[PDB]
Amino acid sequence: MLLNSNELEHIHSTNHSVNDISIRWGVIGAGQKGNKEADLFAGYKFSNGTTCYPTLAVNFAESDMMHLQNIIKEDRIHFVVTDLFDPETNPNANGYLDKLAQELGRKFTNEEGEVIVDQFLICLGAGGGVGTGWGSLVLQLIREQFFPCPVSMLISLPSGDPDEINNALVLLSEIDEFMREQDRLFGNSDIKPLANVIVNDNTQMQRIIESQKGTKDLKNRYVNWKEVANDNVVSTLHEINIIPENYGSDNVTYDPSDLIKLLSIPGRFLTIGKARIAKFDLHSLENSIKRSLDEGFFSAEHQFETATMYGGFVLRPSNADFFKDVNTENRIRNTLGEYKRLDEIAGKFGDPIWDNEYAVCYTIFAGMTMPKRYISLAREGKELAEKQEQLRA
Ligand SMILES: Nc1nc2c(ncn2[C@@H]2O[C@H](COP(=O)(O)OP(=O)(O)OP(O)(O)=S)[C@@H](O)[C@H]2O)c(=O)[nH]1
Repeated sequence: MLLNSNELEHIHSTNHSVNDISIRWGVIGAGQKGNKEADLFAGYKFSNGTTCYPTLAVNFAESDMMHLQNIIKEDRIHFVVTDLFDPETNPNANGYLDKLAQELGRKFTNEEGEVIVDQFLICLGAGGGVGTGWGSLVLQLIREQFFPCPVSMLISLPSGDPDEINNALVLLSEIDEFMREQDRLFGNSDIKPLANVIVNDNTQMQRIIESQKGTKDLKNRYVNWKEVANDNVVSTLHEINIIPENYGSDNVTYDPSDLIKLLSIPGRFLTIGKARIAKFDLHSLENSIKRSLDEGFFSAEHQFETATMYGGFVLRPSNADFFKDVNTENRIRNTLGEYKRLDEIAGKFGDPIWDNEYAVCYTIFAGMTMPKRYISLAREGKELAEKQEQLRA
């Protein structure tokens, strides 16, 4: 099975009853980046050997997905992107539609036509052609009530390319508009057709990866940082899914129902901060949580102040005085409070226990408005395009 992180290693190593998750994701990747992500999700298995998430990958040609390793060929669906399905500016548009519907219907339904997932997790890299194109397509499909369940979009943001930036800003703007209409029409407590959008910033993940690993001068120079980024992003998502359902606490227990609400009710931008805490002291704890939020894999200058829900849990060792001290609890609370006053929004923070000697703090903020990365990207995009036009001879 896939053991994408030290935490997944420790879990399946000390827990042989990991046979269910909090929410049954139906994973669908689109474009190279998306496919790579979905291929990792397809690699996860329960203690009993069965597969965790049914997944499909999408792209234009068979060639694009030739190197997938966990998604069998049958599930590798092949067919700008918006034109094809557009019942007009592309003949037999319904053809592609019916095919998408059939493939989705055959992979996410049992024998009697019943959906076997709770929510669709669509992964894609913004900035590319098929990627952003699919993202934009997903929005129109949701507006057309295409999906039988809510959809969660996991999106990476580009950099270094003005053309990719512009494509990503167009999508984000379309996402934000969709969210505005959905937020006005649905009650703050109803399940939303667009559950959430989780953004990843390539520039941010690259810096994190290239700063670490290389305490000398040999950065290996051959390791694709993106592969490392994908592992970190996907294992975090998988981990937050299995923890609530497989781990409990003797104090504040976080349940799958809490996770489900957090992921489906807010309906806007959501982020995650995973902080491993081996050093059991207040300053190290605060510092690790803050780094995970402001300089972690899911950081994108989020508008934490606009969050409407939060959640999370510190998976801590049994019989560890540090994580049974009021000063610790107060530090965690006080630390999250610097991002968004918890007393003002729904949500809870649990402290599940696992059979290991270090703790991991998973902090989640949901229902936020446009990540400010939209702004820094629009600025960087303008600069690149300028130095581009400039210098030119
Ligand atoms: N985080 C992450 N980003 C990736 C990965 N592969 C590509 N990217 C980034 O994602 C963006 C789009 O990637 P890609 O998936 O190639 O787009 P696409 O539309 O599917 O490809 P095309 O149609 O332009 S060739 C680019 O900005 C690229 O730098 C990956 O495995 N992880």
